[PDB]
Amino acid sequence: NRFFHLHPIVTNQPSNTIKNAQLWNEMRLEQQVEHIKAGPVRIIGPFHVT
Amino acid sequence: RITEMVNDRRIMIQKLTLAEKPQVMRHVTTEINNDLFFKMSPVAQLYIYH
Repeated sequence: NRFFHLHPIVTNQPSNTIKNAQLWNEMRLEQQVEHIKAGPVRIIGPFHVT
Repeated sequence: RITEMVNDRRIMIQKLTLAEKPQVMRHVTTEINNDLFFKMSPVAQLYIYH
């Protein structure tokens, strides 16, 4: 916060991480809602971020 | 039954519904031994050639 007014950076401890994308993509609706209900969820696969 | 087999590939199936579980459907499965054709026969040479 000393450098940016607001940033996409967080410090939550992950839980029940997903192996890689295209598995979260096709899993199911209202089935992944339970994953986010229990807490943060992390996706491991590298991305092309700008 | 489909999900149980772990023979060679990862089978994934989405959860169906809370109300579509009791739907009925017909699926036949042959139950006849196939080991009685592989006996020693006096005509096996023809089988091999053809």
